[PDB]
Amino acid sequence: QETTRVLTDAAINCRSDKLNGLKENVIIGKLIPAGTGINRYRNIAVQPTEEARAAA
Amino acid sequence: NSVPGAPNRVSFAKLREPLEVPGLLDV
Amino acid sequence: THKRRLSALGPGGLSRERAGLEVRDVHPSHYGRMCPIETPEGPNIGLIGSLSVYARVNPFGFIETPYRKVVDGVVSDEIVYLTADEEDRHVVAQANSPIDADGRFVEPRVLVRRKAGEVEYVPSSEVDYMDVSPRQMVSVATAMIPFLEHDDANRALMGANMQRQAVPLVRSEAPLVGTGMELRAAIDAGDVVVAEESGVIEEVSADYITVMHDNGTRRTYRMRKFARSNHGTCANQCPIVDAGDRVEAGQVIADGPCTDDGEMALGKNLLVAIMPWEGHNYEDAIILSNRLVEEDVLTSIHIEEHEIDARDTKLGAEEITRDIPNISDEVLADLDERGIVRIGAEVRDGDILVGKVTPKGETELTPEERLLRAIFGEKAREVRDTSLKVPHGESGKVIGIRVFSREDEDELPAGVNELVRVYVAQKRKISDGDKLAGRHGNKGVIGKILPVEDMPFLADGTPVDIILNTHGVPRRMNIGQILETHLGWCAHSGWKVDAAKGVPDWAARLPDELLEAQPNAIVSTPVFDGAQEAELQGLLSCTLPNRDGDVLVDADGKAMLFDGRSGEPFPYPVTVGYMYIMKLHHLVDDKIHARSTGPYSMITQQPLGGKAQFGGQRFGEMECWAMQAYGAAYTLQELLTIKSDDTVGRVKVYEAIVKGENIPEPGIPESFKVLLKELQSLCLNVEVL
Amino acid sequence: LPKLMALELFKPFVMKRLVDLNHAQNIKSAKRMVERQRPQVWDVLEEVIAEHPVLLNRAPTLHRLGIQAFEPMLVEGKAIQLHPLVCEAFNADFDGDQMAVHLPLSAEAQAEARILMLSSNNILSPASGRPLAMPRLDMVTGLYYLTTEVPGDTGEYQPASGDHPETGVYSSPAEAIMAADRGVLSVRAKIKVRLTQLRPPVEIEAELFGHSGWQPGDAWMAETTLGRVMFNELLPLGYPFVNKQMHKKVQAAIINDLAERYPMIVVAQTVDKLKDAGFYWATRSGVTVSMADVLVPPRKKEILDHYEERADKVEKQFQRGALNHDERNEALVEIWKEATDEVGQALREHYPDDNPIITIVDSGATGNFTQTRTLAGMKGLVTNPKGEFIPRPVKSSFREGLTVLEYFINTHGARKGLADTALRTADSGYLTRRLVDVSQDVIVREHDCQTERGIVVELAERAPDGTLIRDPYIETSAYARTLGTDAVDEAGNVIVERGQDLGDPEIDALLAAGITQVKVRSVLTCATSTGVCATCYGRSMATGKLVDIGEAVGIVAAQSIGEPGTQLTMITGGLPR
Amino acid sequence: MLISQRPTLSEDVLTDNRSQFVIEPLEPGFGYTLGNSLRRTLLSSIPGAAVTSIRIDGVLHEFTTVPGVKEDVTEIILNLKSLVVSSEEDEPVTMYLRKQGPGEVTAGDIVPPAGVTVHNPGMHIATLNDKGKLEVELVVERGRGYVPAVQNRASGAEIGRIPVDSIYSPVLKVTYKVDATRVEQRTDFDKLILDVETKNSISPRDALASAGKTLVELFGLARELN
Amino acid sequence: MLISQRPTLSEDVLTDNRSQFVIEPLEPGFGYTLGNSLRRTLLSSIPGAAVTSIRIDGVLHEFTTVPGVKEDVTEIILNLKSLVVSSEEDEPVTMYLRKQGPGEVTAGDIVPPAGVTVHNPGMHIATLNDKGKLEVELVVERGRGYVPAVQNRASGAEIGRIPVDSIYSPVLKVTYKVDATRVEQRTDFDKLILDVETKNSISPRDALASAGKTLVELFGLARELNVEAEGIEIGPS
Amino acid sequence: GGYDTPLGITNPPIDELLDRVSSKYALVIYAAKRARQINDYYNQLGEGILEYVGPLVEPGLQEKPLSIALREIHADLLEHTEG
Ligand SMILES: [Mg+2]
Ligand SMILES: [Zn+2]
Repeated sequence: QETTRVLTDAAINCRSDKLNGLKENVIIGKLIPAGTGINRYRNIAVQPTEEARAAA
Repeated sequence: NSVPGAPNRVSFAKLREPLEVPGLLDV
Repeated sequence: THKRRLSALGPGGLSRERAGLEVRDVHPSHYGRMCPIETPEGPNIGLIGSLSVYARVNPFGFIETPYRKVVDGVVSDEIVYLTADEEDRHVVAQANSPIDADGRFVEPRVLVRRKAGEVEYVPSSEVDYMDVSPRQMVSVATAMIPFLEHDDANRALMGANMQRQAVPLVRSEAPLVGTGMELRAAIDAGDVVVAEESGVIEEVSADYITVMHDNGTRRTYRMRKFARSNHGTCANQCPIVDAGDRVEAGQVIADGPCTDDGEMALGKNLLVAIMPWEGHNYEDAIILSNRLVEEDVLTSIHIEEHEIDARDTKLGAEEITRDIPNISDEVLADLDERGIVRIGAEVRDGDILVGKVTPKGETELTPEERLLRAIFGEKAREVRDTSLKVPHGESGKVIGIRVFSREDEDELPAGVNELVRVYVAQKRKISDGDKLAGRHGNKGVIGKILPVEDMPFLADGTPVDIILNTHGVPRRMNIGQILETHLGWCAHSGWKVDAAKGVPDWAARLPDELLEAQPNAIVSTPVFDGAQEAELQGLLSCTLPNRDGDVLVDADGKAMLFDGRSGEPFPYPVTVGYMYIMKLHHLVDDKIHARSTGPYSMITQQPLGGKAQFGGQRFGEMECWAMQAYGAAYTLQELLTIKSDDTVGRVKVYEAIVKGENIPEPGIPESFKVLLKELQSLCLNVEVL
Repeated sequence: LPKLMALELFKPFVMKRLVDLNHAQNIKSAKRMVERQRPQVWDVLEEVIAEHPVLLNRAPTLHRLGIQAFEPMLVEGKAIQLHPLVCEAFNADFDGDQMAVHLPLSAEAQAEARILMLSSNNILSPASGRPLAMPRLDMVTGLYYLTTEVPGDTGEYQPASGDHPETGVYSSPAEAIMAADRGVLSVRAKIKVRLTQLRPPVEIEAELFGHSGWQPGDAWMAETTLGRVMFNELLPLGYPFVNKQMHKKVQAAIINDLAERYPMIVVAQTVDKLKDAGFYWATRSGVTVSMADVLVPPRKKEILDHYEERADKVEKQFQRGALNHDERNEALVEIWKEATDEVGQALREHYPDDNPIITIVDSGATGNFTQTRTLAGMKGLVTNPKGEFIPRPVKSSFREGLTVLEYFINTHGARKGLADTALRTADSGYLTRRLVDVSQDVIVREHDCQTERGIVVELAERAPDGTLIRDPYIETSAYARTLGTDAVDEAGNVIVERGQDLGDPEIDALLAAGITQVKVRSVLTCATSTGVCATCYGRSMATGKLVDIGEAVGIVAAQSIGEPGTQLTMITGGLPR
Repeated sequence: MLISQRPTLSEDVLTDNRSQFVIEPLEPGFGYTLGNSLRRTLLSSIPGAAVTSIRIDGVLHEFTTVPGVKEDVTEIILNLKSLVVSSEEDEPVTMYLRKQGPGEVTAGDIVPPAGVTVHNPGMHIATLNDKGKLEVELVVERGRGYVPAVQNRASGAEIGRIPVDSIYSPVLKVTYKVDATRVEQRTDFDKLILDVETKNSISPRDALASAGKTLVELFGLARELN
Repeated sequence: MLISQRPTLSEDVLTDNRSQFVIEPLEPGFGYTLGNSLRRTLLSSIPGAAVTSIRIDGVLHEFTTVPGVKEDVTEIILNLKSLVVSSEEDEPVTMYLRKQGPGEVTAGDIVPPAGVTVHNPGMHIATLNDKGKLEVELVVERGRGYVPAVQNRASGAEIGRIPVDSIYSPVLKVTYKVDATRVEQRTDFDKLILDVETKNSISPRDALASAGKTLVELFGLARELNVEAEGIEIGPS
Repeated sequence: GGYDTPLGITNPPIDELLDRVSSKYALVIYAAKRARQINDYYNQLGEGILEYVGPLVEPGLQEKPLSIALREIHADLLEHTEG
C-alpha cells in the first residue's frame, strides 16, 4: 500500500534488486532460483555412453 | 375442510384450529 | 417465497460489509412474527428474513399478531390482533396446554415468558392471553417440512432452502405424506385454475374450458400451454375434470405446474434402502435403479431462447436472407424461403439458426488467394458471412417463431430494422451427477446408473429404487427420514388394527376412526402435533400384505434381502422403506466449461469468459504458492506466459503442436514490460543490466 | 475422464494425429470433422490420450496436495469419477462441488507431473509424516467388523476332549474358506490352522528358527479368526503377523512402519487391495439405522427429578433474596452440567456393544459420544448469541421429541454457530498470507553448514519413582533430527555418534541408555549467509529421508501452520490469539 | 459317496400369466447362484415386440395440442408406452388408427395388420368430443431389451416422425426361494421353486426355455472348445 | 437373436497349476452371470477321493498322545488331510501303513491296494524317534465336494476309528473380478478376470472343460421344452 | 524387490530410478533434455541425417518419447554432469 512514497525514496537511493527473491521472479516471469531453477540442475550435459553408441 | 374439491387426507391433529389461515397475498 | 420476504439491506438501509454481526442474530422479540429458519446459506445470514404464517401488517407499518384471550381460566374465541410492544406488559400462554373442553386447564402451573423473554413457570392466575396454535414461529415453506422437531435446525435451514430450487416433472403424482399446507398453499398461489363462479361445466377442450354459470351467461377459460419461464422451465396447464360437473366457486378445475389434486408435489414416492454398498454410496454418494430412466419418471423440460436482430451500420444495413456466401446446401435444405429455419427441426451444435449477412466494405486480398479464386472461378461478394448459429452442447426442437420488423409498425429501439426470436425446447433424461435430495436436508449427486438386475430386492423380489448410506445419520442428525421411512411404508402397506376388544395405549387417544388403512393411502402430519413415537411403533404392528400371507417387514421395521450380484441373502435384516424425494436445477450442461482456443480481451490478451464464450478458468494465488511448493517452475513459466498474455508465443507453440515439433522456449512476458513503460512515463530512469 | 470435454480439450493434438494417417486432407477437414464429431475420432483419441498427465484443482487452496496428477482414461457421461482417498487432501464431499482442470504441454512440465506432482508418491503429511490416503469411515467399519473378535461363534475351536477331539484344526486357509462357505464353519470364530505362506511375529519364529524365520515354504501353528488371515494375505510377504483388532490408530501405525522400511510402490498396491476387501466386508457388515435402534435411557427421569429438587431449592433461595443473580446462575450451570455428566455415564453404561450406532465411534470413525448424547438423551445448555449460557436448560432429546421452546432456544447457538464458519475460513488466509509473505526467502542452499551449536531436547524425563517415563511429545520434536553431538552414557562409551537421522531405534537405544539431555543441531544455529543447510534442517517429511538441495521449506511451513486454522474452536485461546 | 441322479422339472400353473416351477434335488447351497442366474437373465435377455415411432397428421412436433381431444401429445406418449403387442415376422411394418366422434380411445379400437395382436383391448388412451378427429399411424419393430431414442436427423425419416424410446420386455416380476433339507448325516440336498410373471405376451415356458437355450448357447466356449 | 459379437477364451500359463483365464467381449451384464456360477461349478461338480476314517493302534483312550514319535495326534490328522489320492471304486477301501523302529516316514511308504494311486509319494508324513512300531489303518472312498466331519454311526460304540472332513474337490481356490473396458466402440462391454488354484492331480484346463460341460448338461433341463424357441446366437468358431 | 507388475505411468518404479540421481531435479532435467533430443531426432529423422543418434532402446508400436526416455534411464545406458 501507499506505493508512491515506497517508490520515490528508493529512486533517490537508486537501489536495485538482486533477483534473489522469487515472487519478484514470478513478476518478471523468468525462472525462479528455486526447485528446477538452480544452475547446477538446469545446466546438465546430456550424452550417451560410447559403448551404446557403438551399437548404432 | 372448507375446500370444495378437496381430496381426503387423514391427519393427526390432536387440537383444533379455531382461526383459519388468512390470505397469503394480503401482505 | 420470493414474496413474503423480509430484506434488511438496500437504499435507505445499511451497508453490507459495514454492518456488524449483531443485527444478524435473533432476539426473543423475533418470536411468532419472523421465522428464524429461512435464510440463504451464503453471506446473507441475518440479512434476509421470512415472514411467518399468521402475521399481519399494521397500518402504521408493523407486525400484528392475533392472540386468544383467557379470562379466569375461560379461554375465549376473541381474536385480538396484537403487537409486540403491548405484549411486553402481558402474559402469553402455551400452545400445547392441558385444556379441558371449555378453556379450562388441568394443571395449575404453566410455563410463561417475561418481557425479558426468559422462560418462567407460573401458577394459573395471571394469564390473560393465550397462543392460538402451534407453528407460530414457522414460515410458509418451513411449514411444509414434516418431523421438524426431531432433526437439526441447521439441516432444516439447508433442505428448507433447497426446496425452492426444485424442478417440475411431467407426471406430478401427489406425495404420499405431507401436512395441512400443500392444499392450502397452491390455492393462494394462482397458477392453478380456481373456479370463479359456482356453476356447472358445459364443455372443455384440451386448451379451454367453457363453463355454464347457474345464472345465464357462460365463460371460456384459456389455459396456458408450454409457457417459458425466466429460467426456462415449463408452464403448461392441463384439465383435471369432466364436461358436465356441478362445481362451486373456489374449486380447482385445472392445474398447471408441479401441483396435483390441489396440492404441490416436488417429486415421487420411491423405495429406499439404508445400507452401505461397494463404495457407491461413499460419503453422500447416491445411486439409482434402471427402471426409472426407462419409465421416464424423472424427465425434465427445458426451453432455451435465442434472439438476434437486423440493424443498420455506417456503410449500410444488415441483411436477413436465404442468400448465403460459400456454404453447403445440406446446411440449407432445412431453412425456409427467407432465411430462418422451419418448424420442428432437430439441431446439433454448430448448426445455423438465422441467415445473417452484412457488407464488408472494399478491401484488398492476398494475390495468392485472388489467384485461387480465379482458379476456382468464383469471386464471392463484397459482404461478410456472419450468421446466427447455435451454442454448444445444445439440442432439441424449435417450437415457436417470433419475428419483428421496423417497417412493419413494430416498436423496438433505434438503429434496428428487424428482430427475431427463437424458442428451443428439449426433453432431457436424468443422468449422473445431478443434484438430488430428500426433505430432511439430506442431499447428494448421482454416481452410478445401474442396470435393473444388480439390485437389492425383496423375498417377493421387488427391486429397490435407491440406496442411502449409513453415516449421514449420526453426525448430521437427520433421523426424520427414518421416521417417514417407517410411516411411509406404513402408508404403502396399509393396516387394519385388530383391537376388536380393546384399543392399545399407543392408539388410545390420538384420533378414533383411523385404525384401518386401504393401501396407497393419503395421510398427513402437522408440524408439532403429528404422531408420537410409540404410535409409530404401533402402526407397524398391522401389516396388510401384498398378495399372499407375507410379513416382509417385521415389528422392528427391517427386511431380509438377497444379493443382487451373487445371489445369497444378507445375514442381517436391513432398514428399508418408502421416502418422498425431489430433483433440483444444477444440470451437467450448466456448470461444464471447456476451451482450447477462443476469444480474448481487447484491453489485455487474457481469455474472455461469459455465456456464449467458452469460459476460461481463473487461476489464483495460493495455487501458485503450491506450485512453488513443488518447485515445478517450468510449469509456471508455461502457465503465466504462453497461456495468458504473450500473443506472439501463442502462434509459435500452437503451430509447433500442429507440426508436432519441439516445444519452443517461453519468451519474455510482454505484459511485464507494460509496467516498465508505465514507469518510464513517470520520470523514472529504469534500466536492466 | 468425461469424453466430450476430453475431446473438446485435446483438439489440436487429435487434429494433428488424424491427418497423419490418411483420414483427412488438411487442418480444415480436421477441425470441421471434429465439429461434426464423426465416429472416426474415438479410436484415435485413446491413442492420443495415453501417456499424458493431467492436473486438477478444487477451490480453495489450503495446502500443497490439493492439486495432484493422474493418467486419465475415458468415462461415459458428463461426470468426473474419482478415487476416494484424495478426498481427504481435497477436503471434499459429494454434495455438488466443482473441480478444475489443468494441462501441461511442455514435456519438461509433463515430467514434473510424472515424478513430483503425481499423486502416487505424495502419501504422508508434509506437516507431521502421518499419511493422508490412510483409509476412513467405510473402510474403517469394514476392517473393524472384519477383524473384531467374537466368542461363542459357530464351529469355534472347542476342545472338550474325552468324547471327541479338540476340533478346531484345518490344514490350508482355502480349506477354511470352503468350510466357511458352507454354513457350518462361521467366519468370525477362533480357529487353529498352520500357515505356509505368511510370517509369524517375533516371539514365535524366534524360538522356531532363531537365525531366519523365512516363510515361503515352512509352517507354524496359530489361533486367530479367519478375517485376520485374509487380512494379512493382503499384506506383503516379508511382513510378519499382527493379530489385533483394527483401529484407525493401529492401521496408522501399520502404514507408518510400512512407509518406513519399504519402497513406495508396494504401498498403494496394498492400499487399493485394502479398499477392495474393505468394501467387500463393509457391505456384509450390516449397519442399519432404525427407530428401535436408538434405545431409551430407562431411569433418566429420577435423575432429572433429583436435579429438579436441587434447582428448585436453589431458585427458591434466589427468590427469597438469599443470593444474587450471577451466583444462582453459575449454580444452575454447575448443577445441570453434573446432570449432563451423569446421564452421559449411565447412557454409555446402558448399551451393549453390538449396537451398530456405537460401533462407529467404537472404531473411532467419525463424531464422538457427545453427539450420541445429543442424539439419545439430553442436549443441556445453550449459549446466548452474546455468549452466556442460558439457565433453562434443555431437558429432552431429538428422539424424545422437542417442545417449541427448547428448539426456539437452540436457534441461537445454531445460527450463531454457522455465522462463525465463513469468518474463520475467510480470516485464515489473511494471517496465512502474511506468513507466505515474510518467509519467501527461506530455501535450502547447501549440504552442510558445520557449526557446533545446537539445541537440547527433553527426552522422556526421569520421574525417579519409576526412573523413566516417556515424553508424550517425542513425535514433533525428536524425529527427523541430526546429531551434532555424540550421545554419551553412564561412563561407558559413545553409544550413538554424530550425525544420524534419529528415528525410532534411536529412541530405543537412548531410552535403553536412560538419558534425558542431548544437544541436537537445529536451524536456529545455522551460520550460513543466506538459506540454511540440509544438515541444519534434517529429514524432510516428504520422502522420509534427507531433504534435497532444491527446496524452499518456508512455503511448506506456511501452508502447514496456516492450513488447519479453521478447526480451532471456542485471555484468549482462539485463532486471533 | 457321490450320490448319482439327475434333477427334473415340472410346472404348477397359477394363472395365465403366472405359474410355478420346481427343481430338485440339488447340491448343497447351490440353487442361490442358479436362481440369480436365471433371474438376472430374465430381467434382461428375452426378445420381444415394441412399437417404435408414430406420426400424426395434425401436428408437426410434439408439444402442441389437437383441437377436439382433451389430452396433450406427451401424455398420450406415456400412455402408449404402457401397451403390449407381439410380432410374428421380423421387419418394420406399419399400423393405423383413425376415429371420429366423442368417446374414449381404446386399444381394441385399433386396426391390426396381419401378424400382430394386442393383449389389453380396453386400455384407455385418450378421449374426444364431437369436434375432434383421431389420426395416428404406428410403426412397430422387432428386437430385444431396452433401446433409447434414435436420431431422426441421422436417420432418413420425414418431418412428422416421432422417435420414442422402446422397451422390449415381456416380463414383470421374477422371484424365488429355496428349501434346504441338510439332514444331519450329510446326505444333503435342496429344493428350488421358481415364480415368474410376464406381462401377458408369452408363456413362462417361452422365456424360460428360450433363455435356457440362450444359456446353453452362452457356455459353448466354456466347454472343451478350449 | 444374434449377439453381433463373439466372445473368446484364452488360458495364461503361470506356474504349474496356477492357470489364469480371461474372456472378451461380453455385453452387459454377464461377468456376474458366470463368476460365482463357475465358482460353485468348479467347486462342487467333480468327483474325487479323500481320507475317510483312520485308526492307529494304541491311541484308544488318551486322545492326544502317540509315544515313540515327536508328533501329537492332531498333527497326524491334518498331515493325512493334505494327501492326494485318486480312485474308481464305490467303496470304503482299507489301507495299512506300518513301520517298526526309528525313521522318517514319507507318503510313498504305504502299500496301496489296486484301484488307488498316490500323486505325491515323496511328501513327508511322520518321524519316528526310536523303536516305535507303527501301524495305521486308513479308509478312503469316493465322492464330491467338501463335507463336514460325520459323526460315525456308533455313538460311542466305535473301536477307535476316526472320521474327519473329506475334501473331494481337487480344486483349491476360486477367485475372480470383473472390468468393463472398451466402453465406446464396444459400447460399454466387459472384461473377465479369472484365477484358479489347483491340486497336482490334473490340469485345471481339464477340470475347466469337464465342469463347465456339466453346467451345459445341467441346463439341458431348460432346453427340453421348446426346441423352436428364440435364443440369442453367438455363431461359429 | 519383488512387488507386482506395474501399469503404464507407474511403469517403471521410481525406486530404482531415484538411486541414479542424487536429487529428483536433475533426474527431471535429465529426462527432459533427453526427450528434447528425441523430439529433435524424429523431425531430424524425416529429412537428411545429422549426428543425432538413437533411440537406444526399442519403443512400442505407438509410444510417446517421454516414457521412451524414462526406459532409457531405467536401462542405465548414459551419463551426465552437473552445472
Ligand atoms: Mg461439498
Ligand atoms: Zn547450516
